[PDB]
Amino acid sequence: GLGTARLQLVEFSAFVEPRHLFVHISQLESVDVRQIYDKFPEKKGGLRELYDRGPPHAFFLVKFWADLNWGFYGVSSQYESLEHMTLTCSSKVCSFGKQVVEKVETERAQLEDGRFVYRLLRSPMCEYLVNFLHKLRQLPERYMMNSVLENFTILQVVTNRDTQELLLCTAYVFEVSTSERGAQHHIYRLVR
Ligand SMILES: CCCCCCCCCCCCCC(=O)O
Repeated sequence: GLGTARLQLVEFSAFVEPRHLFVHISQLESVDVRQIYDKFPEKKGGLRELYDRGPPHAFFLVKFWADLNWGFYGVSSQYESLEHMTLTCSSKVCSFGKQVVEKVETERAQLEDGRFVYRLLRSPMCEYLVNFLHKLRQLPERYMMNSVLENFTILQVVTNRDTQELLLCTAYVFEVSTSERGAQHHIYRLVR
């Protein structure tokens, strides 16, 4: 699914524990990266610029329909591969196409059941987002939450620390769901 031969996403979740899950991927249609250029900055570490440098098959889009219907605020991600690597993981939160947060983290492979796992677990969600979410959930209507969320996106770049090569670049876009329907996601490939 979300993956190359070199690196695959296995789980991604953002949550609040008193455990509520805003989003959750547990583990394909195309989309033209040009469609979403204005949703991320034009600067260095910009989506157009990244996609230029390649490689094209490393770039994905997740659309999330999140659950704001509910503390410790955390982000748990887990990747896997067959090669032993050290990862640089860069998450950039963007608001109206401006980068407002960059979080840079590192994770060395751990051997388990004959593959290498990379566990970035219960990382504390930055306070920009915790505050943002507290506000967002005050809103009286879903359609108002989606309006606000049309201007909010996240870009995650995962690179081989030692070689500097891109392994994965994921663009995330957001709406809210009803609690009836629950959290949902749709993974796409980015093409050009
Ligand atoms: C609108 C619902 C958004 C909730 C999900 C959060 C998105 C994933 C977290 C991005 C990476 C963490 C960034 C950081 O807090 O430093």
